Amino acid sequence: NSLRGITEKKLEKKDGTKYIMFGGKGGVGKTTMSAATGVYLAEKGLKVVIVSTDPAHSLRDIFEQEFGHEPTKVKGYDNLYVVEIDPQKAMEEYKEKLKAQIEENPFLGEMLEDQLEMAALSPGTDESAAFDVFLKYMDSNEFDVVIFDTAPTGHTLRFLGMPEVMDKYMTKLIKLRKQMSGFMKMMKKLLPFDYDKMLEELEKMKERIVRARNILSDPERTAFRLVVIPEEMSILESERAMKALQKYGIPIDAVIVNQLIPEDVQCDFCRARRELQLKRLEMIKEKFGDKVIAYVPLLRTEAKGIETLKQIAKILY
Amino acid sequence: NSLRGITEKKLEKKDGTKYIMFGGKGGVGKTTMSAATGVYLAEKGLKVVIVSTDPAHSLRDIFEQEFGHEPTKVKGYDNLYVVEIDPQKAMEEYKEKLKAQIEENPFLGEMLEDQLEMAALSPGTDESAAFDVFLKYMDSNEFDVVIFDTAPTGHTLRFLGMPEVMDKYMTKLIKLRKQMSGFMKMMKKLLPFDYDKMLEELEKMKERIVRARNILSDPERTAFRLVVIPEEMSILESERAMKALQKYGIPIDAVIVNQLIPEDVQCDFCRARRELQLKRLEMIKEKFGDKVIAYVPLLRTEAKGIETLKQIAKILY
Amino acid sequence: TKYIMFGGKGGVGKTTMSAATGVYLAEKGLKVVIVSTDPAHSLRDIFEQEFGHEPTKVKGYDNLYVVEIDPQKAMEEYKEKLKAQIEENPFLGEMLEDQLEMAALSPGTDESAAFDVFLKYMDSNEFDVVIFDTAPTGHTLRFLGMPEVMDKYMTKLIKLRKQMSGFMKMMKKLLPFDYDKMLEELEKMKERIVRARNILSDPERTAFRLVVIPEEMSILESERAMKALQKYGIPIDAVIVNQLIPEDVQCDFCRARRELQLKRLEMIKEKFGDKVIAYVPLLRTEAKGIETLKQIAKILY
Amino acid sequence: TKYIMFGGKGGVGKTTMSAATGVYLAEKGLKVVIVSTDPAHSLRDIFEQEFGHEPTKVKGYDNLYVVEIDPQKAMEEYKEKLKAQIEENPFLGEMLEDQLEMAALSPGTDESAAFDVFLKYMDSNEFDVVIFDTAPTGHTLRFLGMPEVMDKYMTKLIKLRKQMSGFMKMMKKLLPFDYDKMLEELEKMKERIVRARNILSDPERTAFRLVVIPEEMSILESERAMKALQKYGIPIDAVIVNQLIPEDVQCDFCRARRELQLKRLEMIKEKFGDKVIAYVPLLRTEAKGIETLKQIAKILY
Ligand SMILES: Nc1ncnc2c1ncn2[C@@H]1O[C@H](COP(=O)(O)OP(=O)(O)O)[C@@H](O)[C@H]1O
Ligand SMILES: Nc1ncnc2c1ncn2[C@@H]1O[C@H](COP(=O)(O)OP(=O)(O)O)[C@@H](O)[C@H]1O
Ligand SMILES: Nc1ncnc2c1ncn2[C@@H]1O[C@H](COP(=O)(O)OP(=O)(O)O)[C@@H](O)[C@H]1O
Ligand SMILES: Nc1ncnc2c1ncn2[C@@H]1O[C@H](COP(=O)(O)OP(=O)(O)O)[C@@H](O)[C@H]1O
Ligand SMILES: [Mg+2]
Ligand SMILES: [Mg+2]
Ligand SMILES: [Mg+2]
Ligand SMILES: [Mg+2]
Ligand SMILES: [Zn+2]
Ligand SMILES: [Zn+2]
Repeated sequence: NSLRGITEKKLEKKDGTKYIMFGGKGGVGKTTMSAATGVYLAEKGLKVVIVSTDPAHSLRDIFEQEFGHEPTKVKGYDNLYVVEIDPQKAMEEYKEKLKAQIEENPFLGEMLEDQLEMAALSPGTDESAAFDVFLKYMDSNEFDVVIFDTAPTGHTLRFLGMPEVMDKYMTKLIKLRKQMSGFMKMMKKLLPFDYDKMLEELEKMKERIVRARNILSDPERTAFRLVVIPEEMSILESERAMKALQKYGIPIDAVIVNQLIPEDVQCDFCRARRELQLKRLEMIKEKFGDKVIAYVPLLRTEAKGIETLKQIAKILY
Repeated sequence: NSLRGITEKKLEKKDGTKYIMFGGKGGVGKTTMSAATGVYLAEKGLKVVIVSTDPAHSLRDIFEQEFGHEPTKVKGYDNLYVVEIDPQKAMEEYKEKLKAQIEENPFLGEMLEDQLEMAALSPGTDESAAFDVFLKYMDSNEFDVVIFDTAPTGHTLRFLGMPEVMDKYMTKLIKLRKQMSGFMKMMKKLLPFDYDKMLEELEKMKERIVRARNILSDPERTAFRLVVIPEEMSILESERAMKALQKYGIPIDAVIVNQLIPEDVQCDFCRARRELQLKRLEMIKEKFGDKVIAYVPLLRTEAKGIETLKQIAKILY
Repeated sequence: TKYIMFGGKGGVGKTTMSAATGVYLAEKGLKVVIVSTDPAHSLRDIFEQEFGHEPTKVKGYDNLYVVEIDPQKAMEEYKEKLKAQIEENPFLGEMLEDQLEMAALSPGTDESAAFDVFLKYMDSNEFDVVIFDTAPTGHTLRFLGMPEVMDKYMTKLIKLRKQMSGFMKMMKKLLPFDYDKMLEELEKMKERIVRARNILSDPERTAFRLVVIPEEMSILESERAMKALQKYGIPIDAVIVNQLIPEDVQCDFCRARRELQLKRLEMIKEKFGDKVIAYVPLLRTEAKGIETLKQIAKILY
Repeated sequence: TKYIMFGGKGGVGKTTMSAATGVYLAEKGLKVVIVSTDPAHSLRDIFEQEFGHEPTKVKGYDNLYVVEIDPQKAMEEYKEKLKAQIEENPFLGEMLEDQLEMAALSPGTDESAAFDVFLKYMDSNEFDVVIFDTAPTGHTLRFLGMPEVMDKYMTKLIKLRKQMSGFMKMMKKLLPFDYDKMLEELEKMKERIVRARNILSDPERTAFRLVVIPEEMSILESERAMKALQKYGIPIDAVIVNQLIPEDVQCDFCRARRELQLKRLEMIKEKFGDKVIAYVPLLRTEAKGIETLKQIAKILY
């Protein structure tokens, strides 16, 4: 319940799309918290999207409904949407589209299609298509609140520090073009017989990233939430990640301790395990104590159905 | 204990480096199983490396010792090594090295350094440096067994399907060079006054990936292990991943069910939870039944110290 | 602006006829320029006055100008500016300068700078009449047939850009992270050459004059050249027979030579008979001074 | 292989002297070629026989060959091959062909193809003596000063490649996933031009001959050209005064003209006096037939 108030406060200011994003180690339940917050926010009439760059398609399993690239309404909710990212499917569509253009020339076309196939099969495309859709929804509106289940770290978010580098490189390209512009004219006269485009795209990207950065670094719009478990791994990790997000100047309004073993436990096993969870809980209330901390228990049931989802919802709110 | 025999069998054939790689959902304990298998294999005199593309640096937390990029001996073991990947640190080193070269020219150098800064800050570099080191150790020897804690999926391993695409594109480039080679000569005569390199690098990469693919698709060298939990998420996920690895023709010798609640449990909580874990266990013995299945319990202690590590070791062996 | 241009074999006196026509047109108040792509700088010898690249008034004439082309000088002149502008990168400036020197020393630059100034004055006004002493042939003027080739190649580049434009964006989103310029320059050149071609193919604006000698070489040559100029659709209003031995001659030598010149004159009045033929004699004096120039002027007019 | 090359103003008879020297050298058993970059195809008119690009025997001489340069033809010839080879991509072939036509029509191709065949025969053997009727000047021959510029630019490219080589690999590992060729061609050209320059600057191999007329134009011109050739360190073994009016002349016309020719002859024996001067008269007949050719031959030898 401890989180509700903070959320409510976040919603009002800076009218427009509000962003919420959960982060934490693998497991640890951030996809879970995302789905739950989506359901809760969708309970009040609100138009909320949950975007997921998960290739494992976790939201498919949690919701039990398949989701395409385009936003899909979920579970009879008129107002709740989820965006699943498949770079491969997209890629097939782009291939159809390209093939359509290349009819006049097969050789040019088979070549370009090959280059694309290689591009898609390259190691960067997951994270970079993730990037593309992220920017698409940072620039977007028509969604009252956006929940990123893309799992952020300072290291995944390192692209936020680019615009300055882009500035330096751009001024370099401008100096260069000024030096060159004279020479190429004399070559164009003595022996007759791209930059503006590179600068266009560079500047465009610079502005997109700068906007996104300004939105993310601003509360009243974006809320970063850490989710953790009472175990040293997730605690230390999320601490470091918190420090990197700090380096990007990002607000973290809340930490969520998850899968807590309930206070009623009897057999020695869960006795020991909960002793440990209490030690780690003191560790958490030490390191993360300056932040709002929420607690969710370890459910008797596995957390799957919308019922368990609404349950967790009320547990956080 | 059920896994030991299979491992032993894997070690003997195809003398050279033997590869073992664990995969599964976030959490689920694959870094854990990796560390444990590393310890176990290091117990018999064997030279074993555990490489981790984890930016969260899990092995630092589990072992409690810091690891650099170059292989580092761990915990008094003369024979046990772990490789942690930091792309950023590397990047700083590359920057020092570049700056050293650019002294004659600052403008060229500041530009190139800018391009690199942008490269490193780009969304692909984590996964692609992961790729680079992966290939480095596929091509490598002097390590008796290599354990990849890089978390593989069919989708991360999609780069294995490239060599054919590279073949098509290469033959395209050859046809092209044959068509061009005539023309450029007449231009070189009528109006006086890269390919071999592109083909060199393309072919080189093609052979590296082909070698790696052939090694990974071959038992007696590489063993892919899935680790799962008695929960629908990890089960379905690891099933799909198993199918993609199947598409790349990869052997999966073993599935490891982890964090099992021990058979002695009393209070109703763990009663319900273990009932569920049994249902999911039947689900597992159904889907994954054609594979060797190993069981590890949920430890009273959090799994951190080398003692818990050796414990889990004997539990699997 | 009216354009007059003389052509013919080496020697044969087209630089001479150019100078003379310049003087004659400058006699009536008219502003006339004689541009010369001669690296030989023949106009320097004929006029006796030195001429720079920029149009220079000649021989006390307020209205008569001539332009001499030196490519080397222009190159070197630009180099200084280049130095001033690219200080950093310092290495780049030296490379670019090297490319420039390599360019200037290349075999194309004479003819192509000739081309550049030609187009400069085809596009120009403020000169009532322009006289080109650049020596035209159909082969020198072959650049006039370009604009159609430029069209084909341009449409090729457009089809190409339309084919590429889709691919590049998709590549960009899959892997984040010149044509318009090439087409700009190509189209600009196409329009300059089309304009020039249209002016040159049009009388009331441009007059092409052939100059010849009563010898088979120049006759046959200028005939072929006439046929190429024909292929570009160019008017040739006049043929000028030059260095004719005057009708008063006595010793057997010039008797024989003038007999030959008469045979070749019938050859000329045969081949070139369909156009105006003018006759200039072989002057007792070498043709140098402005006096001989005005003399030849009145001889043609 | 020995090289002989004539130079001088338009007219002035260097094509003539070339043909004559060719005949004379072909009289003694010798294998001699006369190559001509004349688009005017003067040798076609002088010899009366047509000549293709490949060396053609002339006038029943087993040993006398001449090479006429037509660039257009060569281009067109290659186009067919290009078509046969690039079928797919079909679009590419049309673009490349367009670039080819655009190249051939460009103002540089005459002089630069002249250059190409020049280097072809400088590198060549199997011809005992080669006579270049391409009309040399220091300005035409300015390409000889390149190899040093090529050196500077090459070392620039090497420093550059060393600076880049480190960066590119690191970029490659950070983001997976021409010079040697440029240096190959640059160095090759540098060696060809250096060889040619060394041969041309060396007597016992190459003889540069200037031809002039007793008129201030050709005299001053060929003097300056002589000074440029001097700047490239070239031997000029002989000056040939041509079209001299014979000493038997009577009527006042040729009296005056030959007076002038004598003044200019003293000018020549002044400026060019330090080198061998040869004299050829103005022939009663136009110089065309092989008979007049052999005549001039004996006149020079
Ligand atoms: N409060 C909870 N009670 C019980 N199980 C939970 C709870 N929160 C999360 N889980 C379980 O933890 C597992 C990992 O959570 P998930 O959000 O899918 O991982 P990730 O955060 O890495 O995407 C899921 O199988 C989920 O069912
Ligand atoms: N047998 C086990 N008993 C108790 N805890 C375990 C066991 N195996 C794994 N864990 C815990 O599960 C968490 C996730 O495991 P880890 O391997 O770090 O995740 P990943 O596989 O995603 O790298 C770790 O904190 C680890 O301590
Ligand atoms: N009508 C003429 N009478 C006498 N000499 C002439 C006459 N026309 C030209 N010449 C001479 O012929 C030579 C070459 O003429 P020029 O016009 O310089 O050649 P080009 O036309 O090739 O430039 C000059 O020395 C000039 O003095
Ligand atoms: N010695 C000579 N006697 C008579 N006519 C000559 C003599 N030398 C050259 N000519 C004539 O002068 C004209 C031009 O000479 P040519 O050699 O063709 O010029 P270029 O040397 O510029 O090619 C030709 O028509 C030729 O007949
Ligand atoms: Mg998730
Ligand atoms: Mg891990
Ligand atoms: Mg002239
Ligand atoms: Mg000639
Ligand atoms: Zn219990
Ligand atoms: Zn007489």
